[PDB]
Amino acid sequence: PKISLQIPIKLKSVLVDDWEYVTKDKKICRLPADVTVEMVLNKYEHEVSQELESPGSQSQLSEYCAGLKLYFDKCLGNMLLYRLERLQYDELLKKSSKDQKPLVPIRIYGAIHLLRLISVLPELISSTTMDLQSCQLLIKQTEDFLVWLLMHVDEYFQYEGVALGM
Amino acid sequence: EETLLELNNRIRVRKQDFTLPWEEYGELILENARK
Repeated sequence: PKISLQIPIKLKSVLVDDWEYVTKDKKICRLPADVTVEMVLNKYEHEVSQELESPGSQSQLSEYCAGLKLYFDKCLGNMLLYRLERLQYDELLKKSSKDQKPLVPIRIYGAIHLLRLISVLPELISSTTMDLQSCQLLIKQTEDFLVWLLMHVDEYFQYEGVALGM
Repeated sequence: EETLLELNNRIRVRKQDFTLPWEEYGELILENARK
């Protein structure tokens, strides 16, 4: 039993370059990112909704993009950070407390952390109670987003970070 | 067919440091070492 999510090899390779830059070279992303998660998903929804005929097709894409923003805000600080990136996060969290303004991750982090989210989506789905057809739509919408991300791969893109038993 | 927005509060979030799974990325991780 595997939740099958096809991630193009080029994008898997992007995730491994990122893993090397953080966990081997010890280089964190500059924050805020120039193109936040929110801007990536705004552009995607904005383009792809122009090539959909059905009205139900447009709602499901908007509910996908909105749900993916919502889930990135929940996951980021819980499961999308390398250990090395926690200081950066704990500092952002500290600025949020002092400036009395809540931390919204989709407005700080960028495309690579969104792709980290996608890479762990199959494992999250696997333990969840949901209708099979709801899972198949979730897989379809994500693979559509992925080949759009690959289409724009040049526009957007002591030991830790490997789970040997996974 | 429920969308991700309606499934948001049912898909549990892990608390863990982020990792890449070996079965899907191991061949790329080993090639990455040889650069």
